[PDB]
This record gives sequence, structure tokens and C-alpha cells, in this order.
Amino acid sequence: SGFRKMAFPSGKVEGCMVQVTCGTTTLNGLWLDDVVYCPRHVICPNYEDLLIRKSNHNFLVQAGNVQLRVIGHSMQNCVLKLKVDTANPKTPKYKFVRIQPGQTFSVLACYNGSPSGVYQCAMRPNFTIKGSFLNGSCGSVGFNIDYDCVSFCYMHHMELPTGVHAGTDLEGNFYGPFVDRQTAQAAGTDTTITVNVLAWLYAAVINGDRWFLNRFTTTLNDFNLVAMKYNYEPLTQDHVDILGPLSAQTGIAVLDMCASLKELLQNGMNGRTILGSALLEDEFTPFDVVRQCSGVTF
Amino acid sequence: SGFRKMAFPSGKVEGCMVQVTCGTTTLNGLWLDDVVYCPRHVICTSEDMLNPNYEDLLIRKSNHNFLVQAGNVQLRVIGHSMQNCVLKLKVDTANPKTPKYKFVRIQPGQTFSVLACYNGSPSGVYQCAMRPNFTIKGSFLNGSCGSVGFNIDYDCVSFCYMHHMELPTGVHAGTDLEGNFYGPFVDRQTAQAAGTDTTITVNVLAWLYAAVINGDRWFLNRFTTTLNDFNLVAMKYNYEPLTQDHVDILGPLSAQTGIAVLDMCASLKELLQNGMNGRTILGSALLEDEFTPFDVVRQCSGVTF
Ligand SMILES: CC1(CS(=O)(=O)N2Cc3ccc(Cl)cc3[C@H](C(=O)Nc3cncc4ccccc34)C2)CS(=O)(=O)C1
Ligand SMILES: CC1(CS(=O)(=O)N2Cc3ccc(Cl)cc3[C@H](C(=O)Nc3cncc4ccccc34)C2)CS(=O)(=O)C1
Ligand SMILES: [Cl-]
Repeated sequence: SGFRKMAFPSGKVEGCMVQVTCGTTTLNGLWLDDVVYCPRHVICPNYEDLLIRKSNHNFLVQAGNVQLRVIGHSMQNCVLKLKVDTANPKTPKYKFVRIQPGQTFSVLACYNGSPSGVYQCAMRPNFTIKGSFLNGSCGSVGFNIDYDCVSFCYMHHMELPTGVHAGTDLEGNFYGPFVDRQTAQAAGTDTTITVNVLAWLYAAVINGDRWFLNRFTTTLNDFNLVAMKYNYEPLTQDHVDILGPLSAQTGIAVLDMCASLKELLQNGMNGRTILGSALLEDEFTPFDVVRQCSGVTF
Repeated sequence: SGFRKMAFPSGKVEGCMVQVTCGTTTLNGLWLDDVVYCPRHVICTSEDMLNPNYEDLLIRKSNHNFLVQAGNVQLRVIGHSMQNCVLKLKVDTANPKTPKYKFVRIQPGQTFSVLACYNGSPSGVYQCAMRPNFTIKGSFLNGSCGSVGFNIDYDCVSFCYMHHMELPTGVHAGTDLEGNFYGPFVDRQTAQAAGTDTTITVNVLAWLYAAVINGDRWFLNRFTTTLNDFNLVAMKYNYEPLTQDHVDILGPLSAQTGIAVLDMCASLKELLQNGMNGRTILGSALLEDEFTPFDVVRQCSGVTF
């Protein structure tokens, strides 16, 4: 029993965190094999003009108490790739993956190449993440683990005026319409991840919370007409198919649970909670619910 | 900016998790130097759990009855002893991944990270608090016994909890690493229930100061209160009494934000009376009590917004 916001064990990622310094800027880098990956703004804009003026010895890379020697450098989109002399002996099995909004991941927040905390979060529909970062956190990474392979999906770059965060995949492509520079940019209006709220309602049923269930069902079209009015993402047939296993386990059809979500949206909770929460939670995917309500290990 | 429920990086603890098997029971163990620590109920059958005599069950065992597995390697058990509700298995190999560590016993209201494991393999990490009734609201399934709670201060891992059992309400009970249970609980399947739970007042206050540091002041008022009048009101909402020690501990956050502890106490009294009125505090519609004053200073900036 119990339902917590759970992150993946961070050990395989901790062994990759390094400190990168260029002049007066200090941020975090990801050391995989003989390459250190970090935000290109560490050189700060015309990034190719700023980069051509730098030499290998201008980049100071520190792994623990050891200084790594930079022997080459190149840029790929908004990420800087620093070739080093030493391959990381702690390099795990890994892949670089680009996630979609609504997907969740673990974040290992670092300052000065040292990991300080781990938390779970989701890529919002507006492509921002509601993270917890201070100055020096740039270059901190987001990841998922599938068996023994770490899938790197996010690298932190900046904070927006509303306190939310923006970053790139590990190939340096931004999530969202953002740019790496000091300019007027704001997060778009955000929406609730409908397939995630539904998965979290199934997790509540699994843990013995059934007060919100009703005898009613709905059509997918009628549900979406209601959901659009509460700034909820449209629910697709793919989402319905993905919720199939949880529907079969609890005996509650996906459209049956949608009628419960419609009633919660029009009437509220009435002084009640679901899994210790007075809000409808949208940062657990259907896979996160199945993984936590089973013993999947790494 | 931002305020998340943050756990400590789990790497130093992952390198200590092992699988312990005794007959038909399989659970987790903590391998530190040449000793593996695990719940003593690994020697029990499900029947035994009603009224087990652990001393009588242990005397009948030999070193080779305990199978210890670290990754794909089998560790050899060369000795065994019992210390309260924990079994200590002496092994023939010291853990090369042993971090700098200490065994600490925490008090209710304190927080810690939990590395949940099944079959000696870590599956997830989460943050939680020791409740006033000495239980923890964890996320554990069968096979999680022996999973540990910890804090990492500087490069040292302070082990404070080892998981032993799930009570009938879904809450969890366990021991410190010296095998002493937190709460009036026993490693017996007897009729035992968690005491009435209460809100950790000093933690809710710390969390209100974290919201002021992040720029939110909608809940503040022009009133103050006496400590006694605050406690008479707080008791009525099942909130823990606030002591002078708690007031002293909140001093740094009070000095940083410019809001006296008893003025923050007045704002809490008002929140309990009125509710939130469709508003949230740090993305939450409930008053949060699983962040200590130390957690807030650690996570939040030193500059108020
Ligand atoms: C104070 C702000 C950030 S900044 O001006 O300090 N900043 C400019 C800048 C521009 C482009 C790029 Cl790619 C990166 C950056 C940097 C940046 O965002 N860093 C930070 C990342 N994460 C958390 C941060 C918490 C506090 C301060 C900096 C944080 C530094 C936040 S705001 O109100 O939108 C402006
Ligand atoms: C299913 C229950 C636990 S048990 O009867 O399987 N159990 C008895 C017992 C007694 C004392 C001691 Cl020290 C240990 C144990 C064991 C125990 O609690 N195991 C477990 C630990 N943590 C999470 C668990 C989630 C599900 C199942 C087992 C879990 C085995 C929970 S309940 O509904 O109140 C009965
Ligand atoms: Cl303590």
C-alpha cells in the first residue's frame, strides 16, 4: 500500500556528473565515454563566433577532485560537446531519447558537478517543467531507466519569469518555443494531462479509494467537449488503449472512469481527498502507475 | 525558483543493497563493511509470526542456512547475531562500495529518503517523514522488507530506518539500524494499530516560510498570537503542540523573511479557520507537513522574492 511520487534510483547518473567552467561561468556537465555534454551558454549571442575564439584549455572540467583534460570541442544545436582525454569508467549503458509532453522523468539536480537531490516531474503540455532549481543548476539532467539502460531525455538550460523551467533533449534541441538567451519569453497557457489524471484515479481505486466512482459512462466525444472547457488535454483513442490494462484490472471501463472525472470537474471534491490530495494529480503516467503497483526493479 | 519534494541521490545506498533468503522467505539486506543487516523476521514462517520466539528460532540455524546475494555473486555467511529486531550476518567479503556512514535514530517530524527494493534490487526513491504516531506513509509491496531510510549530509550517509511491516491502515512500521522499533510496535502479527495521527506544526510553518521566500504572501494577516493561544486552536485541528524549541528552530527563516514566528502562527490559525478559498500555496491545496525547517533552508534560496 501507499502511493508516492517516486523517482528512479539515481546512482547510474551520479557517476556521470562533472563541473564545467569557462571564464566566470560554472555549470554541470554529463560525462559519457570520452565526451562531456553541457549547455552551450557556458561560453556566454552568436555562439559559433564565441566558440571559434576559444581553445581547449579555456574549458576547465572537474570530475570529483580530478581535473579532466579537454582535447577537442564541437557544438550540436544548443549543447556543447567537450572531447576529453579520459573515458568515464562509470559510463552506464545509455541512449539519448526525446520525450513527448505528458511523459514523466527523474531529475538529478546538481550544483558544481555535485548531485544534491532527485525528484520526479513531467514535461508539461506547454513544454516547460515545474522543477526546483537555483543558479548553478544548469546542465542538470532528466532521465528514465528501462532495465539497466539509462535513457537521457532532458538537460536544464533556463528559468522563465513564472518560476518554471526550460531545457533541451541531449542532442541540444529545445522542448518548446524557447531560445538560449536573455530575451522576453514566457511559457504558454498550460493544460492538465488527462490520460495521467485517469491513471492516477485507477491508482486510487487500486489503493481502496472508490468514493468518486459512479454508475455512469460517457462517449469519448462528450467527454472531450467537457474536458476542453476545463483546460484539460483532449483524450485520444490511443490514450484509451494505453489505459486498457488498468481498466481490466479494476473492472472499470476507461469511459466509465471519464464519467467520474467529468463529475469531479463540475462538482469538486466536497471536502474529500484522493490519495491524500485535494487536487487532481497529473504527473503519473499509466506506466508509472503499473510500475509502482508492481515491483519493477533496476 | 520552485519547491519540490526532493529525495537525496540514492547511489551511495544502491551499492549496499543485497538479497537475503532463509528457507522460503526472501527480503532485502544492507551490506556495510563485512556485515549484512536485515529484519530478524526473515527466520520466521507466516505461522511463527503470531507469537515467535526469535531466540529459539535463531539457535536452530547455522551460517549456511542464510543465503546472501549481492548482484550475481553469492556472499558466504561466517557468523550471525541478533541485536533487538535486526539480524546481523557476518560475511567473508567487505563491501568495496561501503560509503562513509552513521546509524542515527530520528524523532517524529524528521524527514528522510527511502530506497524501495525488491529481491536486493532498488526500484525507486521517495521522500517521506516519521509521523507523530511513529508510522511512515510509504509505498511498499510484499518483498520490500529491509528497504532503508536515510539522509546524506555532505559525503556521509545517515541510516535512520529499516522497513519491517505494513499495519492494517496501509501505513508502515520499522526500526532504526540498531533494531529498536519506532513506536509501540512489535515484529509480531498481533492486533496493533497506529495511534491517531496529527499534523507536524513546525513543518507546516517552515513550508509557509518557504512560500514567502518564493514570493507568495496572500495568506499573511496583521495579527499575532501568544504561543498558548496558538496551541489551544491548533489542538482543535489535530495539529501537534508547538514548543519553544520549535519557535527557536524557526528563528533563521523568521529573520530572513522578516516575519516573526508568532505572526506566522497567526496566519496558520487563519488558514485553519478559513481554508484556501480556491487558492494554492506552492502548487498545493492542502497544508504540507513533510518539509522540515532544515529542508526548507537547504532547498530554498538565501534571497527572498
Ligand atoms: C532570473 C531569471 C534567470 S537569469 O536572468 O539569471 N538567467 C538568464 C538566462 C538566459 C538564458 C539562458 Cl539559456 C539561461 C539563463 C540563466 C538561467 O535561466 N539560470 C537559471 C536556471 N534555473 C534556475 C535559476 C534560478 C535563479 C536564477 C537563474 C536560474 C541565467 C529567471 S527570469 O525571471 O525569467 C530571469
Ligand atoms: C498484507 C499485510 C501484511 S502481511 O500479513 O503479509 N505480513 C505480516 C507481518 C507482520 C509483522 C511483520 Cl514484522 C512483518 C509482516 C509482513 C509484512 O507486513 N510485509 C509487508 C511489508 N511492507 C509492505 C507490505 C505490503 C503488502 C504485503 C506485505 C507487506 C507480512 C498488510 S495488512 O493488510 O495489514 C496484512
Ligand atoms: Cl531527528
